[PDB]
Amino acid sequence: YNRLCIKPRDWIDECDSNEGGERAYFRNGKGGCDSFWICPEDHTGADYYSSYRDCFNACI
Repeated sequence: YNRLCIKPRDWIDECDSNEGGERAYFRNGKGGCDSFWICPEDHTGADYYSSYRDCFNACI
């Protein structure tokens, strides 16, 4: 399940701006992209969408 575009893991989506890592952009089967913050914690490489518009155009 779940393409790169879709993160299976709520991964502490609360390390907010400055309180956290980069913003990263994903897209669940609701009807929009959802950006989260990575935190320094899940330094998973994060080969993810950087630009909002990429997540949006790629997956919407």
